[PDB]
Amino acid sequence: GPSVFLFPPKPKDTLMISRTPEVTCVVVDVSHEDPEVKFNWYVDGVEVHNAKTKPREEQYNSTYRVVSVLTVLHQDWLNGKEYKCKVSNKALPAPIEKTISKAKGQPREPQVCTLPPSRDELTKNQVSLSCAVKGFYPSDIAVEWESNGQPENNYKTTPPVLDSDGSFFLVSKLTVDKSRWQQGNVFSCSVMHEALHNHYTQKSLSLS
Amino acid sequence: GPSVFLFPPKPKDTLMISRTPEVTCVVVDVSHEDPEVKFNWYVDGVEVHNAKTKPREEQYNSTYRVVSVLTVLHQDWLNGKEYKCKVSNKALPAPIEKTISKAKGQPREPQVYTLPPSRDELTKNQVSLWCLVEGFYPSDIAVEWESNGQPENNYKTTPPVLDSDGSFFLYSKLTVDKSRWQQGNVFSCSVMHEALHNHYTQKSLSLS
Ligand SMILES: *[C@@H]1O[C@H](CO[C@@H]2O[C@@H](C)[C@@H](O)[C@@H](O)[C@@H]2O)[C@@H](O[C@@H]2O[C@H](CO)[C@@H](O[C@@H]3O[C@H](CO[C@H]4O[C@H](CO)[C@@H](O)[C@H](O)[C@@H]4O[C@@H]4O[C@H](CO)[C@@H](O[C@@H]5O[C@H](CO)[C@H](O)[C@H](O)[C@H]5O)[C@H](O)[C@H]4NC(C)=O)[C@@H](O)[C@H](O[C@H]4O[C@H](CO)[C@@H](O)[C@H](O)[C@@H]4O)[C@@H]3O)[C@H](O)[C@H]2NC(C)=O)[C@H](O)[C@H]1NC(C)=O
Ligand SMILES: *[C@@H]1O[C@H](CO[C@@H]2O[C@@H](C)[C@@H](O)[C@@H](O)[C@@H]2O)[C@@H](O[C@@H]2O[C@H](CO)[C@@H](O[C@@H]3O[C@H](CO[C@H]4O[C@H](CO)[C@@H](O)[C@H](O)[C@@H]4O[C@@H]4O[C@H](CO)[C@@H](O[C@@H]5O[C@H](CO)[C@H](O)[C@H](O)[C@H]5O)[C@H](O)[C@H]4NC(C)=O)[C@@H](O)[C@H](O[C@H]4O[C@H](CO)[C@@H](O)[C@H](O)[C@@H]4O)[C@@H]3O)[C@H](O)[C@H]2NC(C)=O)[C@H](O)[C@H]1NC(C)=O
Repeated sequence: GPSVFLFPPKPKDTLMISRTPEVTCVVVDVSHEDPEVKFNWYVDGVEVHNAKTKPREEQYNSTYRVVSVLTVLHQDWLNGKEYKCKVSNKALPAPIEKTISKAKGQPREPQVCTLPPSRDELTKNQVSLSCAVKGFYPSDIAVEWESNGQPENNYKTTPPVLDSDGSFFLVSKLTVDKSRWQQGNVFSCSVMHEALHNHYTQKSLSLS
Repeated sequence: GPSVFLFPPKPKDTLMISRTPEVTCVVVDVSHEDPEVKFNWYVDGVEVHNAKTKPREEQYNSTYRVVSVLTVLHQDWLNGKEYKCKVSNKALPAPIEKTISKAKGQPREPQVYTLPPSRDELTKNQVSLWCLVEGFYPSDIAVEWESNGQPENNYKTTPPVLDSDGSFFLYSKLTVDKSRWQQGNVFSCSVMHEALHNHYTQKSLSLS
């Protein structure tokens, strides 16, 4: 029988009005037999009609894969609406239903703090700048660095970590050339989270 | 039939000579029809005979659980020797063999940096002290906080994060009363890792 995998939007997509959050319903192991696949979509049990389904695509294992994509309204996802994908196929005993929704829990607003390099590390070639984000809930969050109007990619961010008070924290470490910090370039940590005003805050850091 | 799980020593136990590192071989789903389990232990393929096996213990699913514990020599573990557990049971077609050893790879020394709280934060009643540990390999590590020789264990530490040069980093966040910080008490981050001199370093942090 076919199997169904239901995927959520990316957090950043739900937090920025100009992005396009989508829920993706993927069906695999569709037979030659019985290649017809029907999608029904429901939001809080109410059927919706505007999903965009793709033609089936045969895989190297001689089975078909078919994807239906539902664009969601940012505020619907953030308000906890439940998205159900129902998949019908003649080779199935009964239609398969999957339902997905945003992580639950009372939201808590992240506090964001930039931390300059240790004075030990000024003799290293590069320095590490630190963006600590603490006290947030739920754990879905996006953290990004930039400078002079361009993204700075040479960073890594820890997973969210459950703190003692039940909130999450993480740290993002941006590595830059020392000269470039000496220089006095300003670096900025952008944080996107449902519990922030405008779902966005930025903190900047430069040599003092 | 039964399942076997093989667990390494704690990092701290392998790194401090006074402590006692053990490898633990756990057998679950030992049924009453076949309750007798044989453990054969090997170090680099050579059988050793000093493991201690402890009385089988009856779980709430009525099945059993038998545990053998092998004491390891610190330098054997650190030099990459392989520890093999072989579990023999009547119910089992052939004995199950599990092998474990230290995480492989060329060691790299942790760089340890303490970062004071952000000024932003001085308005709460608690402050966050950070201990940034970067550039280390393998990921086995222990990170602890103390003040005046005593454990401060009101802290949380991120998991190791694979960094863009293939080494690891993490942060440990210690939360303390603002008063303790304001009054100048000294706090210390201690790190234990195989690539450190004496497997140990400490870095302290205080207000001017
Ligand atoms: C026949 O072949 C098919 C097709 O496979 C391909 O072709 C074959 C011939 C080989 O060449 C394969 O190597 C090829 O890939 C096989 O189909 C596979 O079946 C698996 C089940 O049997 C299924 O496993 C499940 O995978 C889930 C994760 O899927 C993610 O991540 C993987 C990488 O790990 C990636 O390959 C998948 O495509 C999928 O990727 C995500 O897709 C979603 C939807 O597009 C993305 O979300 C969207 O992203 C956009 C932006 O891009 C936007 O934000 C939207 O808002 C958002 O919705 C998402 O970004 C992608 N992520 C990544 C990282 O890429 C697992 O979660 C799942 O686990 C669950 O179930 C397990 C049991 O099955 C449990 O153990 C577990 O606990 C979980 O509950 C499964 O592991 C494969 O995904 C599926 N492959 C594809 C391509 O569909 C088929 O199996 C095979 N049949 C036979 C008989 O051999
Ligand atoms: C009947 O019941 C038993 C017992 O069930 C428990 O008790 C009952 C009363 C209920 O409460 C249950 O809910 C309880 O679980 C069932 O036994 C279980 O079988 C599972 C297999 O089906 C097995 O899953 C595997 O777990 C591995 C990790 O186990 C860790 O962590 C869990 C907690 O997350 C813990 O339950 C285990 O005890 C074990 O804990 C470690 O123990 C070692 C050994 O002592 C510790 O290491 C030693 O510690 C000492 C100090 O204590 C000292 O430091 C030594 O130096 C050191 O050696 C270690 O500290 C403990 N770690 C932690 C984190 O606690 C997984 O890794 C494994 O995954 C692997 O396989 C997967 C696929 O199978 C893969 O995804 C993956 O990649 C891995 O390869 C499995 O998931 C359960 O552990 C096991 N539970 C116990 C207690 O043994 C039994 O199955 C059930 N029967 C039936 C029919 O259901």
